[PDB]
Amino acid sequence: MVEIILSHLIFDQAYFSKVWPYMDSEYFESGPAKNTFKLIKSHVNEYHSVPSINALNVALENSSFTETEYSGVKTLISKLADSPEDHSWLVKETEKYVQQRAMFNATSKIIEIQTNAELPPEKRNKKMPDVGAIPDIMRQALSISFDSYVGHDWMDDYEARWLSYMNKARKVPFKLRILNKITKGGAETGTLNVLMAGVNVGKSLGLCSLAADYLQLGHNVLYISMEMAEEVCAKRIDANMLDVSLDDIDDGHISYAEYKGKMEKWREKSTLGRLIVKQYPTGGADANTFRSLLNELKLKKNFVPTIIIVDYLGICKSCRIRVYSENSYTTVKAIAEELRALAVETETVLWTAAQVGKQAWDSSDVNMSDIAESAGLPATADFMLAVIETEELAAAEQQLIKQIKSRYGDKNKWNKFLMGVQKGNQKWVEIE
Amino acid sequence: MVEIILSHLIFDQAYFSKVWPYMDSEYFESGPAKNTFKLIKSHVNEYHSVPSINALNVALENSSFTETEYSGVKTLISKLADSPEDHSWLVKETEKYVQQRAMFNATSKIIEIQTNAELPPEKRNKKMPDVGAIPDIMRQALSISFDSYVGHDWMDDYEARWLSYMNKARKVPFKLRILNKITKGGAETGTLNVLMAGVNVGKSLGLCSLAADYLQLGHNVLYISMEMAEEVCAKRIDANMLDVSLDDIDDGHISYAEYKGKMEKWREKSTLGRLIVKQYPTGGADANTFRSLLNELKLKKNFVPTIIIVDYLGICKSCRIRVYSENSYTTVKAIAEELRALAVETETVLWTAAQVGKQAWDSSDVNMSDIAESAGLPATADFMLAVIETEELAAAEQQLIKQIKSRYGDKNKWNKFLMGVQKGNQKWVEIE
Amino acid sequence: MVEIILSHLIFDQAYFSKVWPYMDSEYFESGPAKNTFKLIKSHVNEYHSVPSINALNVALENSSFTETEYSGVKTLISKLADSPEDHSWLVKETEKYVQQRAMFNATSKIIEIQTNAELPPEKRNKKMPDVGAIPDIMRQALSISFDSYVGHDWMDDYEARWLSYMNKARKVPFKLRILNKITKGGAETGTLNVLMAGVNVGKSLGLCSLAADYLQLGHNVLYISMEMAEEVCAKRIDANMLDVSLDDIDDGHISYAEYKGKMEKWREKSTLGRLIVKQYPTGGADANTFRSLLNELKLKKNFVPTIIIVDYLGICKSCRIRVYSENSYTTVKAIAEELRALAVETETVLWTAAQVGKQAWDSSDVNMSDIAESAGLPATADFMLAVIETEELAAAEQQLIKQIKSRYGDKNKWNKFLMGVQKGNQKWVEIE
Amino acid sequence: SIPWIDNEFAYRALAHLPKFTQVNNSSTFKLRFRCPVCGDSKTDQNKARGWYYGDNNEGNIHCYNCNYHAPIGIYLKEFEPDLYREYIFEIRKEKKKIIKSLPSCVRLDKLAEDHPIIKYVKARCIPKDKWKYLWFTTEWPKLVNSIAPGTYKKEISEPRLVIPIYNANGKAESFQGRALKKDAPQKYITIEAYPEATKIYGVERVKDGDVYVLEGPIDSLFIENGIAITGGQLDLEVVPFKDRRVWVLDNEPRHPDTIKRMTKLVDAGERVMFWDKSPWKSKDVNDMIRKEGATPEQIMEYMKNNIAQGLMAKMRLSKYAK
DNA sequence: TTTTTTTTTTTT
DNA sequence: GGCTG
Ligand SMILES: Nc1ncnc2c1ncn2[C@@H]1O[C@H](COP(=O)(O)OP(=O)(O)OP(O)(O)=S)[C@@H](O)[C@H]1O
Ligand SMILES: Nc1ncnc2c1ncn2[C@@H]1O[C@H](COP(=O)(O)OP(=O)(O)OP(O)(O)=S)[C@@H](O)[C@H]1O
Ligand SMILES: [Mg+2]
Ligand SMILES: [Mg+2]
Ligand SMILES: [Zn+2]
Repeated sequence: MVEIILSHLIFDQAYFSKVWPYMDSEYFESGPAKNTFKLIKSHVNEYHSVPSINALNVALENSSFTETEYSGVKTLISKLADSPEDHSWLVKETEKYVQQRAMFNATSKIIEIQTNAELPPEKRNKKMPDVGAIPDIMRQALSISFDSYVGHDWMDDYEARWLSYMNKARKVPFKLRILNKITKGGAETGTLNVLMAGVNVGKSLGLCSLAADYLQLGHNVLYISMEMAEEVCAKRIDANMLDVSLDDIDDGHISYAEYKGKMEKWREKSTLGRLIVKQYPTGGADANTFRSLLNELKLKKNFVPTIIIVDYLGICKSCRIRVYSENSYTTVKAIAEELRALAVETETVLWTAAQVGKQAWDSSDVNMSDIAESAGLPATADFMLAVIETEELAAAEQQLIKQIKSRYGDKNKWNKFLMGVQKGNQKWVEIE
Repeated sequence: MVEIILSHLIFDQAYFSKVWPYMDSEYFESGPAKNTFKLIKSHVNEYHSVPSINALNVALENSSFTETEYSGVKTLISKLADSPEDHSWLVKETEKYVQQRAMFNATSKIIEIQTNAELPPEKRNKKMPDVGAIPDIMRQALSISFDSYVGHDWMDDYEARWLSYMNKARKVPFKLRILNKITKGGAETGTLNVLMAGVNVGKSLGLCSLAADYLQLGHNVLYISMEMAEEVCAKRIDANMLDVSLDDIDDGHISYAEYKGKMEKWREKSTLGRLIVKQYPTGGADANTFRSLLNELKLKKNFVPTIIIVDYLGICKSCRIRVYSENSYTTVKAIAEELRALAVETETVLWTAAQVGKQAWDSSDVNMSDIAESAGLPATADFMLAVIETEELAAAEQQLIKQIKSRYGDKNKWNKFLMGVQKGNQKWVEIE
Repeated sequence: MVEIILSHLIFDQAYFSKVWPYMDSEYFESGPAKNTFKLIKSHVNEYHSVPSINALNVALENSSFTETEYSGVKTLISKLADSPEDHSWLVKETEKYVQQRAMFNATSKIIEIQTNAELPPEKRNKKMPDVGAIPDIMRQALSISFDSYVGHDWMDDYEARWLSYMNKARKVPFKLRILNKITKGGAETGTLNVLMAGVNVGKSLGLCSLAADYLQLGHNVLYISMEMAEEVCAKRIDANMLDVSLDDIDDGHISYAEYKGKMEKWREKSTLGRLIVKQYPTGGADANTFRSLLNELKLKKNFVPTIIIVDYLGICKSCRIRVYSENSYTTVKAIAEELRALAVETETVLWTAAQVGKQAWDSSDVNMSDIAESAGLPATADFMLAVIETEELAAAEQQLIKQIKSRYGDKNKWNKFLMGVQKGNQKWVEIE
Repeated sequence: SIPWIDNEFAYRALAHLPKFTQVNNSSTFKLRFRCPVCGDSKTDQNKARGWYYGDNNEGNIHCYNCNYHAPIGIYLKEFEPDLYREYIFEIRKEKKKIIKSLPSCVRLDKLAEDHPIIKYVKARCIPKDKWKYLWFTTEWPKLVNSIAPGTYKKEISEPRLVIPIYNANGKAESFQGRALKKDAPQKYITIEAYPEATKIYGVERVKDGDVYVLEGPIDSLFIENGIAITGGQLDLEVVPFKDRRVWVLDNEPRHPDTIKRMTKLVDAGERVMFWDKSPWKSKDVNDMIRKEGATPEQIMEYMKNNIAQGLMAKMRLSKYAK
């Protein structure tokens, strides 16, 4: 590994600028490698630039080495590699090499300290550190890392953090003006967002509308369905995207020509993403099967999603609980925690839906207290939008969206808003 | 000097009473000496007295040993003989020998640790300490002297206790005088302090405000967030310390010039600590994870916190429990016990958050019987606080704190004090 | 160890008195040992006294054997020396030797019986027992020991039981007249006593008051704390003993002159014991840890406790059940049984505390069914008191200690009795 | 399992391995070879710690260097799957000389009393008459090559004590040489005239009564009816007097192999000797004689009152264990 | 991964 | 020159 390290010190710039401050003579060897590194360090000190092979050989010629040292250094210099290895592997491997050598040196030093300690006090070296310095020395061996990034350091990462607030690095817009207004620019990555459906409110209509909106904005969407097949969910997606009514597809009003024309028109647009629909049996998909699905999609389909939409939280299974119940609070709390952990670890926006409490069903207003999942969903959910469908709203083709929990912004800023639900095309349109 | 040690263990009451409680089988060798000490230790355990030569070579050595071990033990026992030596030189030489053997064992153990950790996973010999805890082993080996320090005698140790009283070397004062007049000087080092607020009532505004106050007081603060990213928590801290509304940092009413100016104005102050924010997925961090994080911070960033703020106690996991339990009482109690053990081990004030019961939602008063996750959590906490701002305090930007459990003083003295919340700046101000 | 047995039969006296009745010629050997024991037994039968070495030589001379063995016997009686070994070890080793030889003889006898049974009845031996006698004689070899007492006999041992009534030898007074009245002499040794109360009610306060009262009655009290630090418990004890409020210590209203003066005034008392306060991590100590602590306390100092105050048993761990293998009931029952076993082994009064259920935290009356964790803890306890505090009681600095369980007296004579509680001084006073 | 096909497949697969040896006695199929898993000892290139046992119910391989033990099938599948598949398919497919001359040998009884080896045997305290069964050589390699050429590369002059092993007919069909020096390649180098030569010493000298089986022939010298199974594998069938023979092993109670052998003997219901009451505590008889001063008649007296068999032997063994 | 006892706890 | 489970 030392040959590679020296070669990419000589014949690279980013690697040099990254690993030079953490490079010491004692890390290499007691033979040709140490002499070569001493030549490199001397040249960089006298001339603040990376030496070339000819300059290195000139320095070796004008240097004080014996015959064996001269031969070793000459052979090593003639054995340098200009191969362009990948940067990440090179940095990680040289970090591991440096750490191993530092640990070996520290262990040898503490062994020598102990050996010197067990010697006649009249007869010992004064320069050798005392035994009490042993725990600190090993610490200096363990404090060797090319790059230190343990968490977010306030007052040490304020310039990077400001670039996050200006660039809105975490926000993902909604394509609906009202939803962008109440989220201060959309939902955030690594979040769990749920919709609470009361009486006459399907849970998959809103999820399909969000999936279509994200698809039109260029995002990779992974729709995991539980109670429905892949074809049915993709048919809801087609209804929303192709403007064809859902019943028109089953009846046969729309022909193959119009369908293919609309699909190719969408394919021509470069602002379109990819939608992958995966079906799982009811209760047969915990938030560990989703990790395997993501791994398979990344490896085989190269599909790395930014939006993950689960059809229904209640139908899912808690991996931690193992035992499954049709409508149990402990499972819903665990499922929410597991899904939010998946969202955080995958840096994706995760969407799901739940049913509101029966009292919430009868009452147009839904309270966090009036929720089927109490203290379990309004504790692990960054955003919880509530959807109300009464008779008067249904007659006007509308649904009252109420904001029950908003980690993003103030919940009471714009709490109630009317949404233009179309149940045929499975779409949400704004209301002026 | 194994032979002298064994001989004066057998044939000296004063030497025995002085050196036996500090004797261990891992000090002599891997041969006859270890077996002889095993026989002596078994006899002392069984009969609470020093064995004689007859007991050693008949009642004990006539048991089970190979031929070589039997011959070695017989030779060593026959070689034991009382020798006249001063009982100040014997104790000192035995102490030096014990210290040397402890250092040798520690060096061998850390060598084995490094060798094991160098190996790839699936063969890494679990339960063996990581490379991070090398210096603590050496430090423990250093302090292996023969001093009797078992507990705190009441009459023999009143000087150190009075020094602790006058120095007050347990209190960490708040920046709020109201929280200092009820805690009699702030929270104590090895303690677990809890906030109970509900859903979207506080419970992280309070934790962020406490972190900001501790930062302004020069303390190193470690904010481990399970429900929010590092950037959002740091944004709340920025809103608290820069006197800028949380919405202003999102819409864009604050320029980069004044942001950088305020940050540099805070930097130049010597009375400012370091705040490090680290995020973990919801339900994927235990006390062992926190210990690993602390070791990593100490080694790499040279960061030893005095305040540890866990954003939520109930969405962590138990290190001791291996199989997830649907019973929230045992899991939350175990998590709280592990967190308090970590706090008392690191001597760090540990603040966390707890969720109140749905009955307490929109309730003008919250009792200790409103704790949601577990009734064992209030038993392990050193100081709990309840936030009960229902409807009218919100209109007046107020929050009422009840002081449900107070181990620093009488909770019936100043039960309510009506804290001045500010949600835009995410801070608490007094009503002085 | 036949040489030791014979030597201590000839020379030692108390060993002879204890071991001679359980001695038979079949237990030793078929060679020189058997002949020597036969000579000793013949001499002790002729003259009812232990013979001497010269007497043994005379007996060998007058009563002769065949020279082949006679030389071995005369060289066998050349090594019997005084060798003042300890009595307990000698008795135990002799008992083990005779038990082993009895087992060997019984096995040989049953083998001989089986061999004889196989032989035809024509030539079979008549002295050998039948096969049906094989089990019972084996039992005769199983129940061989030096314990002259197998149990307690009501009529045979009426004496040595009246002695336990004149001198209590179990009662430890309480220093409080009400507790002595309801206990009829105080708590007994080898017992488990429990104070049960809600969270933040006075349990550690009561335990510290009891520890202070015991300390004033010349008792060795060991306070083992699983939650509070040693300094906090010592501060409670100082507040109880030095008549200084807790607020005074944390407000600096007491000088070092007063503190040292009061401490030395207590030291000058000849009626003062020792109070060692030991801290363990929550859930990180068991009964065996307590036994190791007691052993190291006895070794490293002249400290053998008579009172052991465990702060809370619920936050300990069982030394038999693996961690979190069983539910709360089984684990807490096992912990209580282990603590009571430790108490009966060490002959000490073991006080502890337990939590009540969530339903009893705001109740004016506490029943035995309100015990948290196991219901086997009341079964295992010997004396249980319930500490009840309400608003009216707190307004008068009083509590409602109620007898839940009493093996020392009738719980109905004085079931509920008010007790003044000075929380500032952490002291229990009795209303008079 | 199928031992023969596994042995054949192991032979085919390991024919090319380093140090490969066909260590196959009259009743066992063992293959010695250098362990390809670890290369055997790095220091010693002539070590062949890879051993395949076909005598076992399933032919199993084991290395004494890397301590790798497995069935033949596991190794075959993990190293040679090509022949492993064929083998796993085949699984269901099947579904005398007598020594007459003593060159460079002088019998001890006729040897000079001043010979140093005579002094050594006096230190060994051997009965004088027994010397008529032992010879001394100065050219043990030379003598062996004279009788069996090619045994020794060089006929170095080595003095040894040669015990010829006479059959029941009294014919020396083998000989054991004891090196006089404390240092030797082997304490007892035994060479037979033919492979089927008797492994039991003193058979021609067996008399009436119980027969005592000992370890060393020199030990058997002190004992009437003392026979010595001259090394080899302990087999009851090859041992005569199956009715009346007496087993006498060494006095090494803590030694595990000795107690293993004694357990094996007693489980066969044999009649064994016990030292649990012996006045002497040396390892063997000769050591008791030379050190404790044990005299043969005392030894016979003790042994005639210490022979146990069946359950008696088993219980007396339990105590003698440790 | 189910099954059954008992307990303790909590949520509705 | 044998020795494994
Ligand atoms: N960006 C924001 N702008 C203004 N107010 C906010 C913002 N984020 C949160 N809040 C307010 O802060 C409170 C929310 O409490 P937090 O400190 O976020 O913790 P929490 O939400 O109570 O914890 P949970 O488990 O998510 S309910 C509410 O009063 C919100 O109105
Ligand atoms: N450090 C302290 N300073 C002042 N008052 C205290 C202190 N500790 C306890 N008290 C008072 O004494 C009461 C009982 O405290 P303890 O007896 O220690 O409680 P406990 O029974 O151990 O239960 P916890 O630990 O509080 S759940 C408290 O409610 C306070 O009124
Ligand atoms: Mg929060
Ligand atoms: Mg307490
Ligand atoms: Zn190998």
